Amino acid sequence: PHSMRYFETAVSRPGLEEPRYISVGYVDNKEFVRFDSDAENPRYEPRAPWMEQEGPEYWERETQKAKGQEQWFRVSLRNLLGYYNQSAGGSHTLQQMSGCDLGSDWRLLRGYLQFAYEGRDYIALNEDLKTWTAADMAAQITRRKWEQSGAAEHYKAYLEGECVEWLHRYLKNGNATLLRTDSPKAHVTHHPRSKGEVTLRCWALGFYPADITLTWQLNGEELTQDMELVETRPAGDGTFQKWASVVVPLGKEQNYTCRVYHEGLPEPLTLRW
Amino acid sequence: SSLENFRAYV
Amino acid sequence: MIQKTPQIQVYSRHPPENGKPNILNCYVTQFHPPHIEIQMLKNGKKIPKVEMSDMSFSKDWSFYILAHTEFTPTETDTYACRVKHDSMAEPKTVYWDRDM
Repeated sequence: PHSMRYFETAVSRPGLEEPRYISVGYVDNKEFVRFDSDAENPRYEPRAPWMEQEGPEYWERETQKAKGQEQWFRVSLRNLLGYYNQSAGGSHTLQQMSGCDLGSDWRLLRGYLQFAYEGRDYIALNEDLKTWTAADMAAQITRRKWEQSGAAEHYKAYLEGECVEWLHRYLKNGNATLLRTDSPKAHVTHHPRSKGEVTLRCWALGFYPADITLTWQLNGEELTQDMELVETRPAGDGTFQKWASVVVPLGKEQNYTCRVYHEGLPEPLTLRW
Repeated sequence: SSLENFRAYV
Repeated sequence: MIQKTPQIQVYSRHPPENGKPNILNCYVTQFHPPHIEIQMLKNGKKIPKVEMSDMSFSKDWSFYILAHTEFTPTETDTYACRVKHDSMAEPKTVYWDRDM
């Protein structure tokens, strides 16, 4: 389940030559590095404690590569403008996600490489790291252009090599941080809703990693389609929050139970109002 | 370690 | 033209207790283009020294960002997050509901 990813974003700035470029790296969904074109002094920066292990040459090297990406995204955005017959007067976006996943056996599980224009799928490298999948006609142009040039082999090499190399290293250096858990602190609240009905909220707070499952049950059945589940949100200190509520008849609250499943919980919790 | 895109642009 | 309206959640880092210092969060997600303006309010007034996290985007390409500021929830003060984004003809103001 381990993984590493770099989410890159280039936003064109009408009238200007250089687009804004932002690169964020992640290991097991935790931001660990970031480069922002706007900074007073553009440079990849540490975003996780365990990254303080890297010497000055590391940041120097990563920063140079970023400069290279800036140019690539700059030219690509210009090309895309042409593909879609768009005007340069407006702002446009080109995004890229790339990285690798490790299975339970530790070998490489899969490599990834996908691009999006204006926030929509554009083109993606298939799992075989040899063929491309284009989302539309414009992308078809890119696809045919890249097959003829053999870009796939370039990406495949990085994805099966350097990507795996550094992921193992990072997982090794930040082991104590990345492999930790903070089981959720949960509780149920009771709120007025409408006549003869009340709301019961099951809260899960300060947990890590973000993965979690909250369920409600009524007489042995999970209330799948009658439960409001909010989207997981960051507490701001590295941990997350989430809750699921149900509307129940006033007087029958005791018939409902909430279960919390998290990897920091050897046994699922079971609460009720 | 970040990737450096292939010489071919979109 | 490819626009996505932001989803907005306003909540406190720690359980709300009137009188006790806390941190108010305004989590804005699922929007595009990346350009977005966020302001946090206390009784309709912009709260000074509001901190913005750096922006990022999720697996589905949509962007997200977290704005946060110190606040002390009370009985009568109201808190809200006002978001201005190209996908909306007008700024959207979402109030903090301590039960959410």
